[PDB]
Amino acid sequence: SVLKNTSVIDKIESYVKQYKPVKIDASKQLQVIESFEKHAMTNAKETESLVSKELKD
Amino acid sequence: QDLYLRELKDTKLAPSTLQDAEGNVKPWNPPQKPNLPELELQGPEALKAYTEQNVETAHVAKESEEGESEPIEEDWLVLDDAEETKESH
Repeated sequence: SVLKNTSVIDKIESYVKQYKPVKIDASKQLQVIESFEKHAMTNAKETESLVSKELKD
Repeated sequence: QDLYLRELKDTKLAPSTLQDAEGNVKPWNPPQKPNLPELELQGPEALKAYTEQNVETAHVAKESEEGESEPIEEDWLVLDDAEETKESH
């Protein structure tokens, strides 16, 4: 309202409203991260098996 | 008041063709109808980047890359590299 002879505020506001869905979230990673986790789980379980058997020994 | 009324309508008629009536502009020869509404309308666009910022160019965000689906080579290489450094802790 402070601007009196805008002639362009409507245009930019319409552009912003049309471009409100700028982009969706990128949830692409669903298996490679799972691969890293399964490798880490394997390493952790073999590690703790080794540790437990070593302390018992 | 003669000191008042005549100066009043003089200060009204001189910008009357300038602002109230569409008689271009009498006090100074250069035209104003095609200058501030028309030539200076792009003035903010002339000082700024025309057709580059007033359009507000929206670049779609580039898709964020990742390990590029490498479930064997990356894990094995990481394990081997950690094994190299584990002997020198």
